[PDB]
Amino acid sequence: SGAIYVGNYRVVNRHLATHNDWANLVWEDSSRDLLVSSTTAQGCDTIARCDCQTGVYYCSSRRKHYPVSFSKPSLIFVEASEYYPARYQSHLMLAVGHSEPGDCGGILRCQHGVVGIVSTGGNGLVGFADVRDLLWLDE
Ligand SMILES: CSc1ncncc1CC(=O)N1CCC[C@H](C(N)=O)C1
Ligand SMILES: [Zn+2]
Repeated sequence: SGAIYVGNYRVVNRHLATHNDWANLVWEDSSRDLLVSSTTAQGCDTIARCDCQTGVYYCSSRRKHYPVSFSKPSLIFVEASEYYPARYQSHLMLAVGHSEPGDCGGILRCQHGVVGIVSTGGNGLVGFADVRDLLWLDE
């Protein structure tokens, strides 16, 4: 679990969005596993606007942060799960690192701010949904 809180927006994994997220929907994209909802309180986070390919992510299944080298955002095949059919997920970045079900929502940060959130994983890989192209989160 986990979310990004920026300005009057909350960014979550679309597959983990609550009834309240859907009732306050701003934008969602099943191909990216992202959903953004509106909030009344001002957020705590800032978003990176960069091309970093290294950073640090929070891994809730280890209660620890780990450094990662990750690929540029791209279209990646993701196997069927209870949440989605087998499909290509867009704007996804892969890295070698631990992840297990329950870790989605962990934040990836570089020196510039928030890069994205954990969205996929398996067998020593971890995949992050990029948010750096969503320029409207800042205004
Ligand atoms: C950190 S998630 C994880 N980690 C390790 N092993 C399995 C997983 C589970 C996983 O990859 N998915 C299930 C939930 C929907 C995800 C999606 N974005 O389509 C795909
Ligand atoms: Zn950066």
